[PDB]
Amino acid sequence: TCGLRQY
Amino acid sequence: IKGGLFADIASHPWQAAIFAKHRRSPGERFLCGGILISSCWILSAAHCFQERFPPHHLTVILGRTYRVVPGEEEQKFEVEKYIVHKEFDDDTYDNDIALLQLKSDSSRCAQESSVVRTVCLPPADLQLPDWTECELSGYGKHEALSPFYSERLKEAHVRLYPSSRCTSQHLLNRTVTDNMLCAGDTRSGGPQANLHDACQGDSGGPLVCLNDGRMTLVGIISWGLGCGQKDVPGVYTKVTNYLDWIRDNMRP
Ligand SMILES: N=C(N)c1ccc(C[C@@H]2CCCC[C@@H](Cc3ccc(C(=N)N)cc3)C2=O)cc1
Repeated sequence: TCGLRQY
Repeated sequence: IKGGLFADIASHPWQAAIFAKHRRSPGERFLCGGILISSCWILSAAHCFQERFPPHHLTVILGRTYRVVPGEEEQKFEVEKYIVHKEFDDDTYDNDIALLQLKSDSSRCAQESSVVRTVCLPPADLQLPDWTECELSGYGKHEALSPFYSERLKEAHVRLYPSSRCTSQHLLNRTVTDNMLCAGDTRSGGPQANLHDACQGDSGGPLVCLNDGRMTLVGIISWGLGCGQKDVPGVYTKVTNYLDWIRDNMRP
């Protein structure tokens, strides 16, 4: 969903 | 982005590259950055559209790490209609916000992926503590003095400035209104070569903070005086002030 990314 | 570091699109899936062309279609130039809020809607800065461009002459490219080098999993869309905030002022840049509707074949345009994702809009009551470190990204200049934009995506980190400190006085007498936000690197005497800051070309891009476990959009790179200038913060549009506007103008 929104606000998520890859770290 | 002045200072900062090179970043891969996957670290900021919500960054949009907006390109535009010229008379006779000789080539499409990088206009401004954008922020992906929903599948077919991306926000940007109203000032970027001061030349009144015909929508079909605006291309939003998602999932792209290098400014002009096409990405492995990018998504290019043409603009159907772009709404520019009516109360936007060209002198003061007050109300520097705009919406770009993406043209698609279905109800969905931008297909969420590992490199393409939306930013969570801020809650109406979002009150982030002064000096919280938020981050920004963009393909803009590394130096406001530079004649070139960034060949690749970059990210920087700025500290949110207290309300009081975001005043005309503190910004060389330019008009700072209640729709503006101030953030800027606050380091001195460190090991780094440049103060972190947005710059010409980053406009329309996102200033995002971590809120309730998710990256929340807080402001839109609007304007400033130079880039990475000692004791001068950068101005960003208060997205919270336009949550209402955003919801209202998102018409299919
Ligand atoms: N009086 C005003 N309200 C005013 C003052 C200057 C500008 C310059 C212009 C307007 C268009 C050209 C680029 C732009 C981009 C930019 C973005 C971020 C930063 C930063 N945080 N250092 C610097 C520059 C800018 O600030 C616009 C408006």
